[PDB]
Amino acid sequence: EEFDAIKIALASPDMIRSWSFGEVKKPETINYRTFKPERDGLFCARIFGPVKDYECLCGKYKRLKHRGVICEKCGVEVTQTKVRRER
Amino acid sequence: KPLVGTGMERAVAVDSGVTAVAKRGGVVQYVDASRIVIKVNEDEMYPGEAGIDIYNLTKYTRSNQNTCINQMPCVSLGEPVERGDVLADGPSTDLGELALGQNMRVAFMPWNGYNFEDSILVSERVVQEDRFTTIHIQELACVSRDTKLGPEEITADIPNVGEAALSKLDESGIVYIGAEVTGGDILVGKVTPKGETQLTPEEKLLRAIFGEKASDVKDSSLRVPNGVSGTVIDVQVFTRDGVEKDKRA
Amino acid sequence: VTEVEIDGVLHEYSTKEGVQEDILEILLNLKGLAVRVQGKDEVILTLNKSGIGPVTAADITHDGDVEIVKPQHVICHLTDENASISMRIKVQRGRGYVPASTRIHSEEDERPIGRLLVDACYSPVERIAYNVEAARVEQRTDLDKLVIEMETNGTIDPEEAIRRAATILAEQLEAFVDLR
Amino acid sequence: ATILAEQLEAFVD
Amino acid sequence: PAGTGYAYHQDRMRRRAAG
Amino acid sequence: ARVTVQDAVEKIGNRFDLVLVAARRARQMQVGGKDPLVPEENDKTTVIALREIEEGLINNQILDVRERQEQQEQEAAEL
Amino acid sequence: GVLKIVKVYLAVKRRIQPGDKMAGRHGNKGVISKINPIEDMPYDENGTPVDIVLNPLGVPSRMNIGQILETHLGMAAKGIGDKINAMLKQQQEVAKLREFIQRAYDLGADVRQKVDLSTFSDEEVMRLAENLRKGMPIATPVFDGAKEAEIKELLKLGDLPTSGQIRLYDGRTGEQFERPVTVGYMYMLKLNHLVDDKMHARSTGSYSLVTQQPLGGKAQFGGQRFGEMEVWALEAYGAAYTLQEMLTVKSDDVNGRTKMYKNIVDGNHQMEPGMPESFNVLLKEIRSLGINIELEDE
Amino acid sequence: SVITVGPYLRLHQCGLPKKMALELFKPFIYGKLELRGLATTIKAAKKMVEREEAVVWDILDEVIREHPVLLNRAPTLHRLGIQAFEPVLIEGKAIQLHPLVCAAYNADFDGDQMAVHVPLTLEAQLEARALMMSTNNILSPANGEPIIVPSQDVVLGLYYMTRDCVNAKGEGMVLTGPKEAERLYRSGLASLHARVKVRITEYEKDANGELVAKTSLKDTTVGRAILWMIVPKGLPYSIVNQALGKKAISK
Amino acid sequence: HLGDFIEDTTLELPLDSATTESLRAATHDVLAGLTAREAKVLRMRFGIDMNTDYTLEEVGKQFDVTRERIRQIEAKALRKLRHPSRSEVLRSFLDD
Amino acid sequence: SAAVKEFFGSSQLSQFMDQNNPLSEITHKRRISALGPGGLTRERAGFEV
Amino acid sequence: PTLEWFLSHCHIHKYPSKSTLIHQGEKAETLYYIVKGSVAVLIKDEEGKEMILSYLNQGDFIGELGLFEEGQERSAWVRAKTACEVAEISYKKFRQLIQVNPDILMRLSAQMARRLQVTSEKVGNLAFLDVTGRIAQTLLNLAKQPDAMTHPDGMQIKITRQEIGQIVGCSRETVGRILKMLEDQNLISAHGKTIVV
Amino acid sequence: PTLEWFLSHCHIHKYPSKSTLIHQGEKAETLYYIVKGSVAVLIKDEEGKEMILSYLNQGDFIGELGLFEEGQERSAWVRAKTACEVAEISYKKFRQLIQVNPDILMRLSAQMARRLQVTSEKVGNLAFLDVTGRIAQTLLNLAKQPDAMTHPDGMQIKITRQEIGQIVGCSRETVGRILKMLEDQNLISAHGKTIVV
Amino acid sequence: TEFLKPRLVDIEQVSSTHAKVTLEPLERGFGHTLGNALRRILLSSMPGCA
Ligand SMILES: Nc1ncnc2c1ncn2[C@@H]1O[C@@H]2COP(=O)(O)O[C@H]2[C@H]1O
Ligand SMILES: Nc1ncnc2c1ncn2[C@@H]1O[C@@H]2COP(=O)(O)O[C@H]2[C@H]1O
Ligand SMILES: [Mg+2]
Ligand SMILES: [Zn+2]
Repeated sequence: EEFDAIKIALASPDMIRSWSFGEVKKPETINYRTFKPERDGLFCARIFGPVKDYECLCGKYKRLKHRGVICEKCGVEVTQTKVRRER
Repeated sequence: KPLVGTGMERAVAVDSGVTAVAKRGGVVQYVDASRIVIKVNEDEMYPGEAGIDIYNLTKYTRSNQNTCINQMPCVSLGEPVERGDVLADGPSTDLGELALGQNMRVAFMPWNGYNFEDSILVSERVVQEDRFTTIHIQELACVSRDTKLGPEEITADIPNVGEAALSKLDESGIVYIGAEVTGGDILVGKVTPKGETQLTPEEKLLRAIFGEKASDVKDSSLRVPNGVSGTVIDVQVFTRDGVEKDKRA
Repeated sequence: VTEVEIDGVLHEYSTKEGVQEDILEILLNLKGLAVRVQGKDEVILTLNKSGIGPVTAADITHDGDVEIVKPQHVICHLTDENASISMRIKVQRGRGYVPASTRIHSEEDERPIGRLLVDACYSPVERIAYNVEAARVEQRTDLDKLVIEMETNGTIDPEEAIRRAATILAEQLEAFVDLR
Repeated sequence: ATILAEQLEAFVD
Repeated sequence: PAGTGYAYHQDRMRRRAAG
Repeated sequence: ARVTVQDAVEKIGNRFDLVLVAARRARQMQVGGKDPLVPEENDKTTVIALREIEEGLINNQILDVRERQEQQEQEAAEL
Repeated sequence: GVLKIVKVYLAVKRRIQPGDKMAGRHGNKGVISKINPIEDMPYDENGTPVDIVLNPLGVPSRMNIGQILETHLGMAAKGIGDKINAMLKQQQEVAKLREFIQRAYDLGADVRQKVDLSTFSDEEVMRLAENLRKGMPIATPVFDGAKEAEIKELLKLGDLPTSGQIRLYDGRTGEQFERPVTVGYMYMLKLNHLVDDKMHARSTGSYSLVTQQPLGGKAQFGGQRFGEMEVWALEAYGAAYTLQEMLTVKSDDVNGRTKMYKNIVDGNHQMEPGMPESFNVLLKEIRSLGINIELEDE
Repeated sequence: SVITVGPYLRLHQCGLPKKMALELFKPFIYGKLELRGLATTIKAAKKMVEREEAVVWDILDEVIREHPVLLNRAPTLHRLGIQAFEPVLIEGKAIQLHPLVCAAYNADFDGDQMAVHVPLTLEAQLEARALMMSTNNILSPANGEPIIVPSQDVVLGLYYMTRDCVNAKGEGMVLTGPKEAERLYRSGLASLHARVKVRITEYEKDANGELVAKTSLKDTTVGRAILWMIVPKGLPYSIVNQALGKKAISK
Repeated sequence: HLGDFIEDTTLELPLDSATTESLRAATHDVLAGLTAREAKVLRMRFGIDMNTDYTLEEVGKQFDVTRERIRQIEAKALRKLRHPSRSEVLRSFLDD
Repeated sequence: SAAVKEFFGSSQLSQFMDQNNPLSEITHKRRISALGPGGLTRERAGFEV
Repeated sequence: PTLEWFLSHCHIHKYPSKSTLIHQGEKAETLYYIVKGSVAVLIKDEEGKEMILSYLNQGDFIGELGLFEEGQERSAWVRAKTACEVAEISYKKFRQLIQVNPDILMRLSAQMARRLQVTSEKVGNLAFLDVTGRIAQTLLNLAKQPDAMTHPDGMQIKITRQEIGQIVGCSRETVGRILKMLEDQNLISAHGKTIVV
Repeated sequence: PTLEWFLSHCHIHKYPSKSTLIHQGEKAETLYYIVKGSVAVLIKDEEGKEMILSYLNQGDFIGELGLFEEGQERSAWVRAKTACEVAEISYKKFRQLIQVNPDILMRLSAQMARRLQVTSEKVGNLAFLDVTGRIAQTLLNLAKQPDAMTHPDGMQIKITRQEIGQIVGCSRETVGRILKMLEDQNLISAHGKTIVV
Repeated sequence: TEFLKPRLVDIEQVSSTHAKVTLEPLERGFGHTLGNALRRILLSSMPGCA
């Protein structure tokens, strides 16, 4: 945690290249029943991070049998859910 | 009442409409602690009309600032009355006049620091007379919703039941009237269609040696706020015209 | 009185047909009542009545070992003739304003509904004043007469109460000679 | 305290 | 960096002085 | 010593010094569990810190010496 | 979705306690510090103790002097009710009271109102007398009120000192005080402002969502905010560790609050910081505004 | 809390509705019960707390000892708009306090409010006890006057006592010291605001911080004579030779 | 503004943290008083102290192919433990 | 009707009454202001009025 | 009917299989009544097996054993066969109710008496009867118990050579052998089931 | 009490030792109740060997299992051990007394419930414990029965060895063998009568 | 009747003549009564030679 000082700067474009995970797409959110995020929009779990324990959007890849697997139906990934706030 | 006055207070005790009045003079007919009947005078009685007024009276009832409301006859039976007379006073009134307070004894002198900066001391006698005691009212509510999973169920049946508060509940999970309670008590049993979950090995072993089993429903019961105690009086249910009326409904 | 319970009532805020006074006014018509008991420290009474009229102590279902101080400490009133009443009364002895809130505070002994708890002012005494005039002896005309004027409930013998106060004062004075 | 005890001995009776 | 934590802060000061 | 923190600053010279070193000492007493020197007298560790600072027993210097000597001997006995 | 609902109403009472505000009609506010046993009451020759005591300091600056005249009258009026109440218990007669009372009515100088008794029948007399024994009420028109001559003619008839001020004796010691004190009745009021609905404590409970911070309001178990000038205070004192504490652990630092919880239940009174959530939150927002803020790590 | 007075209190003291601290000093006593093991586990601690065991309160008094506390009114305009006192418990929902410090708060018993904070860490505990202990701060840092001027009633009763009628009684006698004047006045025999001869024995540190003892006479009011009794051993009687304006008390 | 009054209903309770920590402490403190042949088993059988989930045949080869005498030893362990020997410390978590 | 609702529930004046006291209610009826649309504001208004 | 009065005073909770509804040792204040289901009585050995004491079906009362005396612990463990409605009350409630109403005391005393009767029979059986005779006494009395389909030609039960074990008291495949011996005696048939012939 | 009233209408009969009160198979119409004396209840096989179910002491009831079901047969022999003072009551008159006063059941149910307490324990020990624990927990509680004489650090019982084989229902010779092995255990100090230390 | 009594706590004695004493417990309403009357009669009635 510990740090000495701070420094302002312009955001270079390559800095956002350096910060980034994914360019974004269609803006929708959820299924009016299945109150669960859609993808490459606003609440996409895939790039900001996951919502629940080790589940893709459809539920194909779980249990750490599919440890690093991104779900080829939905392109959805397997991790903990804290990085939402740092990414 | 007070004993010093100004004179107008009669008119204010009138014009709120809070009270009864002799809409028409007459003779007191029948009386009750919630209603009183009058026979209207002959002339004040219109000819087509029987000249028999009643007034059913507003008892224990919510103030918007959560305080108690009643009425009461300041009057007797078998007596004449001229029109416009009040027949039942109000929460802060007397004989058609105001009563916001109470008049009583005073001295002006310091006492050992106990009235230093505008501050007050009193005796205990008043407390034995209870005269500066008042009332309040507190209400709560609960909903029977329908979920994605199913309907929230209202019924006495609950798990993990400290039977202590279940005792005061009925078949449908409802409190009996005239009960006395305090914070955390359980007064309505509602539950919700639930899913299921999993757990760490430690609790797994724990329940494995215990081995209690098989529930897929969750609590949604209503409970008193911690730090409150009061008396049960009255309740009510609203149910749809189309949803069947439950037993006690 | 310690408690009362009555036909037709759960709680203190309810009402009844054929009545002027609500629950509470009547309860307060009765806390201001006076009785003497002789042997016991707690007793149970009943009242029962029907018909039009004012409700007073003369109608009570009395036990033998009790002095009622008033026939006419009025209680309630009957607006309906068909109306009827029936309730029973726990009187106890004690002292102070130890006023039954402390008990229920202490006591979560789960009771039946209807048992209208009642708060307690045991104390009999109403007003007292003394007076220091000059008790005369032939010589010591500096002697005083502490002349004391009295007001209480019934319920009490003067001289007895005086002796009791004296008694207890001495009982404490034990602590001030015997225990230093 | 003893003196007043003696003062009181007329009325404990 | 003063009063109470004066001491700790000046510790940090002569730590940066000391590298 | 209870209501008054006066003598402790004419001994040292600072409020900040006495507060800091006292919190230090009675942290080594609250969780470390070392014994007192001046009698206890049924009061939380704050009083005993103030009192021990008031007679000329504990100070940042003497704390440094004690922890120095015990830790050096610890390094010695480890080998 | 709402299939049916129940609702409930309670009944609660509340009795007096120190802190419950109290006032009359004259600015005459005040707050309570105590209830007093009756034996402790200073009291009179006739052993009637008092109901209230007041500090006579402030009036000549705030000057609600009508409260004084009211007091005079308040001792006064009831005295007649007592005349009459004795006459009732002594159970005297119609005509006595009849004289007494119509005399009492037709007393002041040039009063607008004018009344008779003989017009009225007997039980009317009986019941108004029953109604007045506690004290006869009066109307003071605020500007054309009565006058001190008609306070004093009246305290006379009550057979009191027209000065309205008496030798009294000490509840604790029984002896006389130095000098007299004015006494009488005023009509008083209690308030909505009452400690039970007012005061609050908050150990630990809910927190915010974006900011993880404790909430406010007793209804939701509210922590108490401190304005920053309360911080300027310990700037002027220099309490770096309390500063740290109340900045971080009581408010934002999750690891810190947890650490401290378990350390205390271990008995351990020791500190550990993190860094406030709001800081990094900002940094992210800033960077959303599209600049490279960044930390020059050691 | 709403705030009331504690007249009888001492400087360090503050009334404290116990349930406030109860709520506030939870993990202390939980650690304490795992330490004792009556509430071995913590759920047991909860329902035992919920029972109201007397030991709850015994322990709570045990802990609250020497655990200092903060005190907040708003507006905390200058530094003294908050203070730090020692706790003392009370049977009520009404904090008491030492009255004289309405000054710094500019506060008054008319509906005002106050709030509290906790010295959890020992550093804060000791910071409090050394810095915002009321002994610390009694002159303004802005100007050199005491801020604990006795306000309204005290000064007046004082002015009453230290006073010199000619009227009442008991004029021109002699005493050895104020004690027998108390015997009179508490037996109720002499006027108190009444100049009368008597001896005193005052002190002075005229030597190098070493008191200088001597006695002599004054024809002084009985009140002033009595009021000498509290004097702590450095001071003249000339200082106490008047009816003591509020400015006098200040000096 | 309405943003304040909402609740944060996901995260954590340090109170329940103390609860579960004292629990697991008592768990392993209890597991200390067990058979060593079975202690290992009871660790690995459920995944205690690991990221793992071992329940079956792999165990059969690491230790002993036998599988349902392990069940009999479950009955054993209950008997060793349940009969009021260490039940009392569990029963404070029965209310959980 | 919906605008009837809006004014009856969102106006400055659509307000819960004070029935703690018949004084308070009746005088509350007899209150008057200059606020809201075609009105004024605290920070903008001043002293003279 | 007399059940229904009782039920109206009760607050049914529902308990699934395996639920050890009662444990031995804790203080006794609460009575139970089966509105639905059956339940297992259980009592352990300090370093070994527990013996099924008896089975209770619907219509029957539980916890009455502690009802009468204060300062009374529980007697046994009580394990749920299946999903179970219990109409439960405090002993104070039953004090009030028996002060109110008879005609369940008759039925409780009847259940008690027959429990005592058959338990006496069992106490008998263990000493004198060989396990052949003990299985015999169990077979007839359970054919007297209705839980059967009443196979039109014979009499059948779905018992798995286990809980006849715990009823009668023995190991498992020894039953296997001697069932096989009695199959040579042609008295009974089975495959996982059992057809009493 | 009711005793002397009912004695006025004398059904109370006095029976010597071993006059057979109850044979089984008899008709159940008459309740008895005890004033004084001790009696053993017992059962046997078609081929003769007999079994003592229990024995009973003064203050208790007899034959109560019959009142409930009109026209039952008597369940076991009950054979007088000594001089008995015995009430006799008809089931008709007994039901009458039930309608008159059931507070008697307040007392009765208690002894019944502890009869269950002990009978469950009977069958339990029959299953779980060999002769060792059998006669161990026999004599441990024989040390507790009135007619027990004190032995300074211990207890004396002189019931010598014949009633024991009945109170537990066993051979006495095997009781011998293991009395001597418990003597070998330093458990019992015994010479006919035994000193439960 | 459920009266309370005090027990003499301690005798705080600086000197033969200057002395101090604690005392407890009391039911309320008496410490003043006691102190007053004792103050009266101790200061106001003590035979000696003068
Ligand atoms: N031999 C038996 N026959 C029938 N039921 C029994 C038998 N033994 C015990 N029970 C029941 O098992 C229960 C265990 O706990 P209780 O003591 O509450 O009450 C007991 C009885 O209801
Ligand atoms: N286990 C037992 N415990 C106590 N008494 C019993 C037992 N078994 C039978 N009896 C009694 O012996 C009697 C024999 O006939 P009944 O069945 O009519 O009534 C019986 C009971 O009174
Ligand atoms: Mg103010
Ligand atoms: Zn998927």
